[PDB]
Amino acid sequence: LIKLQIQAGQANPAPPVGPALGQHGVNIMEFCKAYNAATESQRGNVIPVEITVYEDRSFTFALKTPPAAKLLLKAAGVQKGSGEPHKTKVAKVTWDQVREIAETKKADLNANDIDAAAKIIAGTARSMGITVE
Amino acid sequence: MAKADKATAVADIAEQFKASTATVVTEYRGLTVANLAELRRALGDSATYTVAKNTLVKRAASEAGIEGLDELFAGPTAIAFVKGEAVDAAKAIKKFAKDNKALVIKGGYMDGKALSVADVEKIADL
Amino acid sequence: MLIPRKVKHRKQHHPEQRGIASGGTSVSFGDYGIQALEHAYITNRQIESARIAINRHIKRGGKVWINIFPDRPLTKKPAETRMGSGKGSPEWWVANVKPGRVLFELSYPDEKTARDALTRAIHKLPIKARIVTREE
Amino acid sequence: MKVNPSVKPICDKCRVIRRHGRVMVICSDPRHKQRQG
Amino acid sequence: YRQLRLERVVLVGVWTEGSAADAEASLAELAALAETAGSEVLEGLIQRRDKPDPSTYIGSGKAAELREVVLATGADTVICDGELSPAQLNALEKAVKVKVIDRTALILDIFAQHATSREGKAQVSLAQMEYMLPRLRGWGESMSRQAGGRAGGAGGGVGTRGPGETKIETDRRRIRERMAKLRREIRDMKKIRDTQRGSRRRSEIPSVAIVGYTNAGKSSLLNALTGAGVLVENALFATLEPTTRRGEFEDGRPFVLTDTVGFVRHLPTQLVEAFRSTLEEVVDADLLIHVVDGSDVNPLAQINAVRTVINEVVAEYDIAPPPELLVVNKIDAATGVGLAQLRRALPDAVFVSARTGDGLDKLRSRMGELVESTDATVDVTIPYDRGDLVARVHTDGHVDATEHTDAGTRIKARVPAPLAATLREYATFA
Amino acid sequence: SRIGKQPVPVPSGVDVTINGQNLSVKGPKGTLTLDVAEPISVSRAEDGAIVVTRPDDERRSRSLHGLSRTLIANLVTGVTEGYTQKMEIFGVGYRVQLKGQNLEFALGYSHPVLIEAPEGITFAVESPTKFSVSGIDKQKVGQISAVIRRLRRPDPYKGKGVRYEGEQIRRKVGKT
Amino acid sequence: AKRGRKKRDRKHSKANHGKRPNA
Amino acid sequence: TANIPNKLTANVRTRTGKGASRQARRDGKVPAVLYGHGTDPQHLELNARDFAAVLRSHGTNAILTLDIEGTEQLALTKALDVHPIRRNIQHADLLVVQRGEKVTVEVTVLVEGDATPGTLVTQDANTIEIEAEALSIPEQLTVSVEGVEAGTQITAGQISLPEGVNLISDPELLVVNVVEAPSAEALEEEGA
RNA sequence: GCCCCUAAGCGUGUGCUAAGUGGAAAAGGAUGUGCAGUCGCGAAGACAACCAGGAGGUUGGCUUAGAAGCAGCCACCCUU
RNA sequence: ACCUCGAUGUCGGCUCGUCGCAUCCUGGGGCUGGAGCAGGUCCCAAGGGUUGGGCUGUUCGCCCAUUAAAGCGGCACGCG
Ligand SMILES: Nc1nc2c(ncn2[C@@H]2O[C@H](COP(=O)(O)OP(=O)(O)NP(=O)(O)O)[C@@H](O)[C@H]2O)c(=O)[nH]1
Repeated sequence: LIKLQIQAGQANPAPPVGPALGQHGVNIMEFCKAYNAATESQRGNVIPVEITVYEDRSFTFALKTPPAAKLLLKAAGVQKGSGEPHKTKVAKVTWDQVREIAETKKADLNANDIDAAAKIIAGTARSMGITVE
Repeated sequence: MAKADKATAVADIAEQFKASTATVVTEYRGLTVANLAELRRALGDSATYTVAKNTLVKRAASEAGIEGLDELFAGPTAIAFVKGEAVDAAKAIKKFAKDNKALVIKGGYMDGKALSVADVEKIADL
Repeated sequence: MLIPRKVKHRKQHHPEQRGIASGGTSVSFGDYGIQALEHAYITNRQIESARIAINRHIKRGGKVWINIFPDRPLTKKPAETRMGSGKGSPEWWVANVKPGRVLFELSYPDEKTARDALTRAIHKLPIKARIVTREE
Repeated sequence: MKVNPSVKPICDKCRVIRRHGRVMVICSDPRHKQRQG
Repeated sequence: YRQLRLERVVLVGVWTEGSAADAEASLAELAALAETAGSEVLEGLIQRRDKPDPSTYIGSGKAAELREVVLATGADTVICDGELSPAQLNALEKAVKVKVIDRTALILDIFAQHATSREGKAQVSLAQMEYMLPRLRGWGESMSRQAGGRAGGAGGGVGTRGPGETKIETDRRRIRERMAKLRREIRDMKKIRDTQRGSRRRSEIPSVAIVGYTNAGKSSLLNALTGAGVLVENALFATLEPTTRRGEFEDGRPFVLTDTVGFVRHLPTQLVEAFRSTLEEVVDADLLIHVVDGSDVNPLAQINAVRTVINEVVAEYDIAPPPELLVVNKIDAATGVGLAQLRRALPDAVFVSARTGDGLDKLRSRMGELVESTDATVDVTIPYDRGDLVARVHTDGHVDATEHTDAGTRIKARVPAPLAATLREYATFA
Repeated sequence: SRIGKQPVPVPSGVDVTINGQNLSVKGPKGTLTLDVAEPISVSRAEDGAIVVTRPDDERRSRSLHGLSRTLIANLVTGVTEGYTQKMEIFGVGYRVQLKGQNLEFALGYSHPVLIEAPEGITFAVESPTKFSVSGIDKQKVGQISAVIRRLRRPDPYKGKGVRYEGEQIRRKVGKT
Repeated sequence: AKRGRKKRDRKHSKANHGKRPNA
Repeated sequence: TANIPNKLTANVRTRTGKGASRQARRDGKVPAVLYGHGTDPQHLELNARDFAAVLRSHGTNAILTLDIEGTEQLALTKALDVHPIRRNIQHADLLVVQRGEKVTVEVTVLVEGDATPGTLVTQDANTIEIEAEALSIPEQLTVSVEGVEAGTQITAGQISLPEGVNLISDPELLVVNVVEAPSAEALEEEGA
């Protein structure tokens, strides 16, 4: 029903989580601690989670790899995306780094080609406006 | 739906068809695109799966001994090429098919001639 | 708004209509143009309205030419009077259009927007017209 | 509903037809349905 | 036919009361209006009298002097700083041998020139012909055009049956016919728009109306606060059709800025009836922004003009006076003492440069605080499952303090009475 | 022509009779009858099928071919499975009550409203807030379903009324 | 108006050949 | 470059005049006249359909081969009298042209490309004159307007001609002008 | 002019019209219909139909309480 | 300027009508910026109805008290 992103470092963020998924009837109190215990080794890196709830609100949390935007921008050090994607340069990235991010994301991707996922991440970067080569 | 691309698709099919020592043709009607990921991860040691358009596969079937599968070119084509021999890949292809139930093996080809589903499954289980 | 700055005679016979245009029948200044299929007396008011229509449709560029000019004088007698006492004073200015003669010319990169502007203009006009272009 | 001698499919959903000898328009939005007369 | 054409101008004015400053300002604004109409000002004559000249608005010797002046300058029109009778018009015409136009006729022709669409054409035509009827004899002797003729009236031997004489055709007969029909539509459009104005009133959305002097930045304030561009400003030396658009206060609460036509000293009442279309906006308005040019050295004249017109309008419907915010625009044009000469008399006015927004922050704060919010101050705590209610608070509500706790979202906000009743259960003071 | 050419299968538990121009079809549910347009010919295939053909390829024949074909198809489907159209009612205080061969709606009117099931159709009720109408003829089933629909005028503002299960009716808003 | 229109239209006929007296 | 002369048939017109010519146009034969240095001209009937087909395929200066009474005759159409209301080809002028004969011909000038975003193109002369042997006449020429900056003038002398082709027309003639795009206010000013 | 009023043809052959058009009318609207001529895709499966594929990269970035694919803005790349 | 000058007697009010619908009310619908009430607009509809007074010669016009409503036009600006 709901899929958001959260960083293992903390829990129960007000705007991102407060009115986001608690609105749909999710046991945030237990879910946040379960997610933290499951993925605390990642420290403060944001990680995507998708919640599957049953009739009785019994919940299961599925984890995916950290966002490709963060993986592309942190290397240069910028912690945010392009305000006007493709219009303002924000960082520089290498083709090897793009392919490594693609291989990491292949779990997130629905894809089965590593080079094609590399193309995926190259698009994901240059559309924001990041030099890729 | 392209015409000039007919020859390109036929050539791309035929090159890998001859490169593969043996090939098996199935219908994959039922599996979400994701399940192909697990299928390829399981068969990556000895075989590779790929989809194709029967409209051109039938035309290309006259190049080699897959002509015996003329009656079998129905449903959504799924070629599971095997690098070498047929058992090495069949032993896993048959088990994955029996598990997921989204694949039905209908034809095969080896030694320049077609072999029946019974032959393919016997090689798989042997 | 177009008005001849001077005219040798200010009270002329009615421009005759019969015949087909022997000149000005080929678009020459722009990509598309408006051709006329029947006679009329296009006046400066209608010409100005059609021009405003085209310019307001395009809104940012292109170029428009008016291959016709209203210069023939036409006079109406004073209101509520009888027959006699000479011709009236010149009130409205018309151009004697004939079938074939091209009226407006337009050059704009976008073919469909150009056609739309030309359609708006032909609607504002009082005559049956059609869009044509340079090619045979 | 509108009744004008000019009927226009004023949006992508609008559909023109000829019913009982009279043209008209239908749309998922009743604001647009109109007849020719 | 029957139009107006100040070809070139030679102003004439009579100083009856007040001061030479008042007389010169009046004649100068008259010249400004004439220039706007297009005539070129050649010279401006002023005659000082204790009371007007009910003969021809000036002395006979002065009229002869003006005839000589006009012949010498080759002028074509004489514009008089006043509203005069047909007899005075005819006297001046026979003294000067040229077309003679007045302030009222000039303003009416300016309106005819400006008006583009809407009911404005009908309003202008009715005002012009209602002003022409009293001067039907004056303008009717200063015909102009006409194509000459001879009488134009000869039926025939009557016998036992008088001429049809059911003349339903006359100068204004149509104007009369027309306006009689078109008043109904004037009211109907008002009412159909009011159908939604009532819903605007249902919400906190208040009505704010700009009351300003003609060509007094009246559209600059709109383009500064609302931001929306206004075609030809929809506000200038003479606009007819008022406009309006939805802006926001200092706090954020929505409202409508209503740009309206400016005013002139003693605007002809024939046009105050067309102004009614924008001057019911003053009664509808929750707030009034009284704008005045900052470069003026005698602001009080225009201030009193606007005040008296608005008083005349309000007296009709006995509506309580709305809040009034005095605004001085184009402030940079004057000196410090130039601003002081206005500030000392009227210190509460806010001086804002619409060209750059200097002080616009204080202007927004003042107007937002003057337009008191029609909300309710409510503190509440709602569980996390009511994220939709928190979203509705964000959308329609007025958040003052939003925080979160395990129990729910502690929100202190100003909210409408319906929603306050809806979520009264979780109120801290339940 | 297209659709009109496709022959109509006749399931095993079916009976057909192509008598003259008229067609009669019987089965477990009941009997039904139909007629055909003169410029369209009908015949019985040797393999349990109904064949419909035309002697020309004109406008009327082309239009009528698919018509007649689907008419026969619906006839044969009715004589075996008939049709059943669902319904449902929204609005607090709204109810439906079965009175045997007739049905009652309480729709907020001053007087509760009675609708009588005509010959060859039955009203079944699963609850006060939902029901169904069943018969052997699609035309009659749909006509009665629409007549039930017409009872309460559409209420976009709140949506209360009788509508089919799958209908997703428009929904505007009122100020207060 | 109808009177005049019909009076004229009587002119287009097989035995008149497009010309009738008085228009 | 070269082109194959297009084969056409042509029957000598039995009788002439307005009536004969318009009856021929009525029944589908466009009348035309073949003249040139080859003595007194002759008058021909050409099939309008295929004639128009070849004309639209190969421009207005295509090279023809008339099977007049079977006798082959190379020719070049010089001009077409075309009605201005219904674009019906009412007359054709054909010029007997022998192999390798140098002729003066009128050739269109196409424009291809686009200027800077704040710019507009304005072609000014469709036809330019050219001298070339009968069989080497291009159907059209092209002028590049890619990446052009600000005010730009392209004249007949600034285009790239084919080989075996000479520019009869004056080289300074302006054929394309690229100018800054008009504004809306400039549009309104136009025609004032 | 030739079905009866009303003298002579409900004449012969080939097609068009559904409007009693015939047996009044404009700008303009439109998917009525016959013919002719074009250009795109098309058994290598054209359009339709049923969809098992149509999922995911991923909040594509900024705006975001918030726009997670479809409150908005920028690119708008990508397999399987 | 076509009939009427060896005569076609004119405005308003009265009596008596009759016809058109381009509908003021009553009746049936569509859309609504149609919560309800009450509105706005358009379509169909001519069966019946459509007040009395003050000023005005008055047509017309303004006002008072009602009313579901106080419709608009043709008939020698119906009818001496
Ligand atoms: N004094 C002053 N006036 C300003 C300022 N900004 C805008 N305006 C007014 O804005 C007007 C802009 O033109 P507009 O209002 O559209 O009408 P207009 O110029 O008066 N037309 P016209 O010349 O015919 O009177 C200027 O004439 C000026 O009156 C400002 O800073 N100071």
